[PDB]
Amino acid sequence: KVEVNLAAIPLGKNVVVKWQGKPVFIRHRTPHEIQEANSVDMSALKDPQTDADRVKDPQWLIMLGICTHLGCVPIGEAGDFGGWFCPCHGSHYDISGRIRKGPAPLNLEIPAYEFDGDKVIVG
Amino acid sequence: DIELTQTPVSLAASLGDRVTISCRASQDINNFLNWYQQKPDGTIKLLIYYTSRLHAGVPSRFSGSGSGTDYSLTISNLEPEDIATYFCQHHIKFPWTFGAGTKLEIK
Amino acid sequence: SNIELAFSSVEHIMRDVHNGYILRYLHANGASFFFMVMFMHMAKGLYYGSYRSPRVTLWNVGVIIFTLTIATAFLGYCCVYGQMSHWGATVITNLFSAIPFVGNDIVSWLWGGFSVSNPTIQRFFALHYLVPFIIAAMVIMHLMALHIHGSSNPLGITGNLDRIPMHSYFIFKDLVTVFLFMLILALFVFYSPNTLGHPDNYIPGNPLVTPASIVPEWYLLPFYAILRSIPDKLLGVITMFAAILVLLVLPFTDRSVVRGNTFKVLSKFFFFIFVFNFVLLGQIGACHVEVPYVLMGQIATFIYFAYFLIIVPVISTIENVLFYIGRVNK
Amino acid sequence: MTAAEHGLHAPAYAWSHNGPFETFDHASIRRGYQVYREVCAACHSLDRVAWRTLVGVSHTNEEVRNMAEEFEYDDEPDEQGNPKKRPGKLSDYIPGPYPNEQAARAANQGALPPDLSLIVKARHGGCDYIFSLLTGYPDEPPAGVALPPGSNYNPYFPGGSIAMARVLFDDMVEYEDGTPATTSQMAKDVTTFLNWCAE
Amino acid sequence: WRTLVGVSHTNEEVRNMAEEFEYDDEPDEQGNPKKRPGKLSDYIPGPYPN
Amino acid sequence: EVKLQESGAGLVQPSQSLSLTCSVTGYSITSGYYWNWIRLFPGNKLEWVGYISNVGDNNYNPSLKDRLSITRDTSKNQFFLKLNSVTTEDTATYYCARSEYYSVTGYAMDYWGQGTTVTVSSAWRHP
Amino acid sequence: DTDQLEDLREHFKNTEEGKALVHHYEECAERVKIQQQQPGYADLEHKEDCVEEFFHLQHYLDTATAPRLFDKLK
Ligand code: HEC
Ligand SMILES: C/C=C(C)/C=C/C=C/C(OC)[C@@H](C)[C@H](OC)[C@@H](C)CCc1oc2c(O)c(OC)cc(OC)c2c(=O)c1C
Ligand code: FES
Repeated sequence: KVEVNLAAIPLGKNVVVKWQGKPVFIRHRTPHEIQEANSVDMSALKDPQTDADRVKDPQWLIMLGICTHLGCVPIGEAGDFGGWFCPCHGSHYDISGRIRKGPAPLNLEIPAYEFDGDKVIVG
Repeated sequence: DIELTQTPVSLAASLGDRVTISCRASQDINNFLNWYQQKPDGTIKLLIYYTSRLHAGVPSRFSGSGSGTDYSLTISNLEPEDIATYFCQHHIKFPWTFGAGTKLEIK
Repeated sequence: SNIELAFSSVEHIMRDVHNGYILRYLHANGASFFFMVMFMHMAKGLYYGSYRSPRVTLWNVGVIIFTLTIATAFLGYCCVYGQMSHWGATVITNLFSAIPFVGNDIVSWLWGGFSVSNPTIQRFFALHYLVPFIIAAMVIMHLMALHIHGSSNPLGITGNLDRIPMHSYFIFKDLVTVFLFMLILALFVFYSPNTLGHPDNYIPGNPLVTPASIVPEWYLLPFYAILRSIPDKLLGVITMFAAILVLLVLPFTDRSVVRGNTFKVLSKFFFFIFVFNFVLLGQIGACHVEVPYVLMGQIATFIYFAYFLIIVPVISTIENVLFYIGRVNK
Repeated sequence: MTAAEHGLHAPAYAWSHNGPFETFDHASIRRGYQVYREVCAACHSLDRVAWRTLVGVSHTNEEVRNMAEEFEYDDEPDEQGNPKKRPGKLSDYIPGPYPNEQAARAANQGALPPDLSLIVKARHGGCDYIFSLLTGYPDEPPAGVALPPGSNYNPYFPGGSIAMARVLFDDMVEYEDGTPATTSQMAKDVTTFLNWCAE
Repeated sequence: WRTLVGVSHTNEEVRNMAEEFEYDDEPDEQGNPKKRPGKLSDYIPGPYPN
Repeated sequence: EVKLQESGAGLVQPSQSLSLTCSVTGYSITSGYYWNWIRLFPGNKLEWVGYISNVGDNNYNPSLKDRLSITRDTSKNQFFLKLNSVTTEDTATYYCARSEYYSVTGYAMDYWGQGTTVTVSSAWRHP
Repeated sequence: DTDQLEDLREHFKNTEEGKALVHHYEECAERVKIQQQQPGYADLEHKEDCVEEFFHLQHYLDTATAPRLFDKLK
């Protein structure tokens, strides 16, 4: 179970932490990133999901940095959707962590977590 | 049906100075309070959500604070297109209710 | 094999063990030469139709050895536990998460944990030691299957009319290539030990960062490329494995009435088209997933499979007829 | 992939060790050690290099023994089990500047200085890339380059944004052998030492 | 500790016996060694450090 | 991006129905969050009329709750408003908006419509 | 003493190819400086950078200096 100091995380930045051996992604999303996340038609997603279904608080994108294709860790602030790009087989992720282009079949996974002030307890 | 009480109502100021509007609830709304801006032409935009959260495109010179029953919509410099009507709504329970509206005029 | 000690024990071999570097560079480069030669050995046969006639079982055993060698090789590559190691370990085991129901279960079974960690690297060394001995066994069968019919020859016809003992001819002829082989392997081991490798592997493996420079070992590239060329997860792995299994089809699609390419104009042509296509495939693999390359990779993948399934049978039938009408005046 | 992402291709400088018959220039090695110790060693570990390895390579048995005794390593607890330090010896390895990764990341604004022990082999270009990097720092990033605060522009580094800043400046080191310690002369020397360290 | 659970004591009882001892934890932001209360995945601490 | 166009009867005689249409583009009514309607009285008071979700569920303001009816055309991608039996009281300028919901931040109408001003008059107009 | 790589970068910055290359680079920087003042540069998602041209320049000098530099060094 892990505790991350959210108060530390600046705005347009990504943070990687270890949880049970797998890396957890946490981005303190900008208002533009938040809008861009919630302003995308489902028809353009092979794995449909509203950014609301994925994030609990639109300011924090929390997920598992495990590419759903063959398991690589996607690179931050990269790709053709201003999200993440998996260098392994060329998969593209948006600022919601949803799968856009590439072999990856599912949007990045949303782990279990809750907030407790200026910190989030993942796990 | 909770109701907000906007005050100061239809106030004015200069061409570059901070202002402070405020809403007050009859019941308790936690932090569920948004702030909208209605332009002269008739356009209605979103400025702030959940007490402090800034929407996309709203200048950083727009603050927001408070909790429970007392809130606020601050500004840094009304220069220039800040001249508009500023409402406020809650959403802790249906039906949602807005404020009286606070007009802004450049004297 | 201990994950915390793995990478360093390898450096200990390089830095402290006497001739340790010679041992490591020989093993690593010997691994690549194994493939350069294996590919040639496979090609010669594919050309001279050695997979035909009574030698099918011979060819089929050989295909198993190919699948096994690739496996042994990947198990060993993981033991260094460098960045490439870790991620190779990851991706490849995940290839099985494609299996519909039991998928993830097979994967975590292999890992022996939530992900590639100590259990994975230690059982992988264990297995890297074991398979070689199986390959060895598999080789003796390849030999037994060879021994009942003997080798073929470039003419593709029977060699029963003019035989010469293995000893004092082929024992000495073999010596020539043995030396030639050692000479080139020495050039790499001593003067260019790391040219055939990947620099990322000199950085200790890290579970939170896949390097943007990740690329498979040079001998795996063509297959890597074929998988990347299919935008579906499952089809990607089915097609890739198929690209290996398709070699078993060859004795049935080659409709020619004569063995080998020595006297076939259209076959010799299309053979080299396949060879280079294969190289292009491996080249696309080392490339990025970018516009002209994706489509290229797809056209080539088509060609690859289309070679065994369409070209060969279609071409050979035509050559059979061509050979006939060109001299029949009934 | 954009030229900038790949990073500028480091040219090929005529190293004195490039060549099937060429050995490293040990004198250059020796100088490089000094450059590492006085300039790099404040942020970069050299974990895989034990002291005994410099002896007969770049320094003397006496020299190395001295350098080692300038650091303290843990010895076995005394008679009563209390921990106790000890002056380093040849059998030990060159000590890094940080006690852990967090301390290291803290001292460099979140970044983490890679251990230089195999950097020459862990990169493309090796000697050439390493060298071109140390020197490649322009005084101003090309027009239009939005550079993250705490970052520095270097063209040879993939992506252009490296967390390490320029550290090599003229005469910032007094070479014991007399050699004019120019920024490119120092760069040449560490790189040759780093190459040795790795190979 | 966990090996007692379901053999001689209960999950709670063990968690409680474990937490009475401190074990080394990952250093904080600035790399300062800090302690932590024991957990089920740990091994019964000995009385002497060496 | 997202766009909302308001169209319809800009003047209605009392004892009749008020039908306004809201056409959306760049997002599907079925895909998203919530689709609301609100009116702006000259007295400068905003009233929340009601919505229709991306599923198809209604939730109207207790006031108008028994006169209005909000429906939608998935095919044309546009939700409607139909306020039965209008009076000079209902004269205001209506807006259609999309409001999201996030567990922690609640609601917020982010994307608004142009704004159609309807007038309840006894006057005449060519249909 | 003046650094040997700088002395050479300077001599080669002032050759025909050198001056041509720096010109194309400077004509670019000058083109960007303008954009930055212009109405809403902060919001444009098209912003031009002069890396490509800085690379052609830098590359050229590398080609010129690299095989020479080490003769001047010890
Ligand atoms: C602390 C002030 C440093 C000094 C002194 C030196 N280096 Fe460094 N180095 C430092 C950091 C913060 C980093 C990481 C930057 C990143 O974005 O990863 C580095 C990195 C390097 C590297 C590798 C960079 C790479 O290719 O990924 C090299 C090749 C390197 N440093 C070499 C180097 C040498 C030889 C130094 C002394 C002359 C030296 N560094 C000093 C921080 C600091
Ligand atoms: C105990 C044994 C176990 C669990 C399983 C082993 C058997 C599997 C194989 O066949 C034998 C396997 C080697 C495969 O065969 C289809 C090869 C062609 C490899 C194909 C392969 O390699 C990669 C690689 O090396 C990488 O390095 C970093 C990275 C890679 O992507 C990032 C790949 C990759 O994407 C593929 C498809
Ligand atoms: S692992 Fe990300 S695309 Fe294959």
